[PDB]
Amino acid sequence: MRNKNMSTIYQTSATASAGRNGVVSTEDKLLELNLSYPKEMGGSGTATNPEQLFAVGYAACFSNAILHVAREAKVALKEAPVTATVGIGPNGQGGFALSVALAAHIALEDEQARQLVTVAHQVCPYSNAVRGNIDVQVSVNGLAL
Amino acid sequence: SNAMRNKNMSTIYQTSATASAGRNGVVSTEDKLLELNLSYPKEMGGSGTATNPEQLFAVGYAACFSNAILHVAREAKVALKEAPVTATVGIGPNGQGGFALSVALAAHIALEDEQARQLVTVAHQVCPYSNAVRGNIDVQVSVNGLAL
Repeated sequence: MRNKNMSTIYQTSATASAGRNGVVSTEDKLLELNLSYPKEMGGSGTATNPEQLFAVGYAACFSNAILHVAREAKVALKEAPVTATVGIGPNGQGGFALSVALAAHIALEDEQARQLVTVAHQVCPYSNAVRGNIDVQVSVNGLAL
Repeated sequence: SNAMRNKNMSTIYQTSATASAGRNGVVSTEDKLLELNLSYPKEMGGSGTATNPEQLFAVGYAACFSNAILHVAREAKVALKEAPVTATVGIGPNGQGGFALSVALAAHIALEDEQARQLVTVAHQVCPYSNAVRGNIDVQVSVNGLAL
């Protein structure tokens, strides 16, 4: 099954107590941030927020996954720029939902690029986490997957 | 998974970020509110000098879930001054050639027993990160040391 972490290779942890409006940090204090509401949600937009954090994390994870598959395919790829776009809105059941698009730009003939990025979307742990909940809109060199 | 409980019916807020990861990677939001360097952790072949997506997920989920608890408490007019949440995020191989995350959310709150179970249970239904991972990650939620 694509969901079971069968053996933990790396573990981290973080604590927050003021939700979207205060501090959050990894317990080892390696990553420490102030959070605030964006202007769109009535805030100052003076700091980051969980949607941005998810965008940054997923872009990074997906980029890493593409570079991983490239390595395994012995395809020299210097960079794998990924732009992640994350939205939030109400789900109509009283909760909230995320929407995600991922746009990868890769220096390979398009069918080869599609093959790499398609495999990467299978192996990426953020993709595995959200599969079936978020229909992630993935494109490669401007073409929809 | 439940696609309907994760339908964004009207976007309140949208944001973008672009990563050129690997090592030594960088990632930035389009508005520059967040600019970070990236590293693989030492446990996964890297230098662990900068941040990584599991840290980013831990921070995001801890904050989102703390907020969800505060949100429901407010709706319930249950006085909470704060809602401490520790999110623990692990990564390892799945059986199929990819990787999967494990998540635990430990709330440490001034409310107890079945009232607390009820409140944090609602929070876990409302929280957008919880809706995003439902069924895929068996998120291990606890309140004051006790399973949800």
